[PDB]
Amino acid sequence: MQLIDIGVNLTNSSFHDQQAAIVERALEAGVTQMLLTGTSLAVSEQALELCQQLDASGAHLFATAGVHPHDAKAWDTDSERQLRLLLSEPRVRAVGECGLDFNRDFSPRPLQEKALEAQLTLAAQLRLPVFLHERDASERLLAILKDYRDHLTGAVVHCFTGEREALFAYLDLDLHIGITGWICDERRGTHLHPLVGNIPEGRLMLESDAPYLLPRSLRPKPKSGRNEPAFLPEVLREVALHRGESAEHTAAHTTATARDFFQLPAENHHHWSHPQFEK
Ligand SMILES: [Zn+2]
Repeated sequence: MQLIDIGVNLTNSSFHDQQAAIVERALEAGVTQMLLTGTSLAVSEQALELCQQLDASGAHLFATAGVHPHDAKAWDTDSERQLRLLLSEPRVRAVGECGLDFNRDFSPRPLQEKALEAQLTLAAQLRLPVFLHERDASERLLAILKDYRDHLTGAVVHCFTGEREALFAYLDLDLHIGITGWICDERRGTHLHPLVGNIPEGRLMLESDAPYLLPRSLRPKPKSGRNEPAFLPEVLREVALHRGESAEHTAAHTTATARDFFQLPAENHHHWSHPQFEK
């Protein structure tokens, strides 16, 4: 039962340089490949450097490069050029995380749109798929994508949390959908239960978004409250259940989808990497 975690924020400070153990626990749990998410030029560089530092063969760790809407305001005159270079690294497999977040509004909206469009333009010219974030902005995101979609090899709406109409609109644009532990959240994720089954096989992928979105049904829960990619099987369990399919079958098809979407290569216990009650 191999799984692929399409979005790990493995450079996060909150991991306090314990990425090696985190990766070891993931592999041991059968999460055999992971996409390390870039959220700014600096964090995209660090994500790539982590792939290089931890995984010399290029079998397990890959990166995305992009600028997140929270950080769109840092998009500047040298951004396009630096990102184009980073994207041409072979371990870098997608453009993103990029998109729109009108809930937080941590960058002005026009600056968000500007950064998004420049990244979609790069994705189109470089023939790389897009890793999208959207929150309270489905209407703007759909309008923007309309002019790009025909020119993209593909795009995923990562960590989809919205309602039926938004889902079907994304599906109608032929977008992939990524599902996280938000689905295990009894307070805000139950509305996904009737929806996950509408995502065709071949368009559904899974992701932890670690350290965020620790599945609320997990046990034992880490005292830190940090999510990690080894907890992805709890997401698989819940997604399989509401799709009415075996865990083995959901695992198989999401993994095949992710391999294709990111162009990943085919397949082929330690005590130090399982500290108990870690800070
Ligand atoms: Zn996101």
